[PDB]
Amino acid sequence: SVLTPLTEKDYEGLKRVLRSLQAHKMAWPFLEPVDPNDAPDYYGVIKEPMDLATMEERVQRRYYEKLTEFVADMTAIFDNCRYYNPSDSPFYQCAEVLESFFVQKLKGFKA
Amino acid sequence: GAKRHRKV
Repeated sequence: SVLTPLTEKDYEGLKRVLRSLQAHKMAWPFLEPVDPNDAPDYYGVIKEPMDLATMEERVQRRYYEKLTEFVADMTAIFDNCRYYNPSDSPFYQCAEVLESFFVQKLKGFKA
Repeated sequence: GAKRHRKV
């Protein structure tokens, strides 16, 4: 079922997934919230920002009820980056690579 | 590259 909440042990597996992403060589743009010194109009454009540090805090605080909610935050990190950045940018590239890695790791967690 | 919002 997808309505089934995460258990305490499931939370250790999500942490492993989140940490595998933070260790990936293409994760550099997403480790921390976008710095306005690097992208002065970013928060004028992206109204629902997310980053890997924010997800880590939310995993530590047990913010997520269901795996679908965790997946929604993750997918926003990538969809925001493609919405903001042009398709030929290094950022957009990181988002394509890291999203496929996340799908491979998410299939592993689900079964 | 520096981050800037796409226009196309």
